[PDB]
Amino acid sequence: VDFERLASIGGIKGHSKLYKIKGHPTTKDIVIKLVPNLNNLTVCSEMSID
Amino acid sequence: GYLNLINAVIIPISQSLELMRNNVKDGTPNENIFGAIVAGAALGIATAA
Ligand SMILES: *[C@@H]1O[C@H](CO[C@@H]2O[C@@H](C)[C@@H](O)[C@@H](O)[C@@H]2O)[C@@H](O[C@@H]2O[C@H](CO)[C@@H](O[C@@H]3O[C@H](CO)[C@@H](O)[C@H](O)[C@@H]3O)[C@H](O)[C@H]2NC(C)=O)[C@H](O)[C@H]1NC(C)=O
Ligand SMILES: *[C@@H]1O[C@H](CO)[C@@H](O)[C@H](O)[C@H]1NC(C)=O
Repeated sequence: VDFERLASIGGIKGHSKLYKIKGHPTTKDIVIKLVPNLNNLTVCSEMSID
Repeated sequence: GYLNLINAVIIPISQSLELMRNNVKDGTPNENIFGAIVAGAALGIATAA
């Protein structure tokens, strides 16, 4: 690409950056519990869990 | 004496196996399988097995 005639047409050469994209597919596994565990609330909770 | 006798036949197998691990390198050029990769110069002459 010629920047002199591109400056004549009205374009100015900006910054130059890289394309350091994607990578190794190393994995990991987690557990998502949904029901919260109440232990102090054994006195007054009724059956609102149901 | 038993230890001195077995140390002559314990060490070079260990050296050979760590050289086998040194011939391989966990690398990945571009969209590779992210593994294998051995150097052709560091292995010399070898078969498929
Ligand atoms: C098996 O590989 C290990 C690890 O070295 C890595 O793999 C090699 C195949 C090369 O690609 C290395 O660039 C790469 O790091 C080798 O162990 C290394 O041995 C060298 C000597 O051969 C050690 O260097 C010494 O380190 C200290 C510096 O204070 C001084 O005693 C010496 O001046 C000398 O430089 C080096 O520390 C050591 N470890 C690492 C992590 O590089 C190993 O030699 C190689 N092959 C065999 C046959 O065992
Ligand atoms: C509240 O729960 C915690 C954690 O299980 C326990 O240590 C504590 O004794 C409980 N307190 C009461 C008042 O039940």
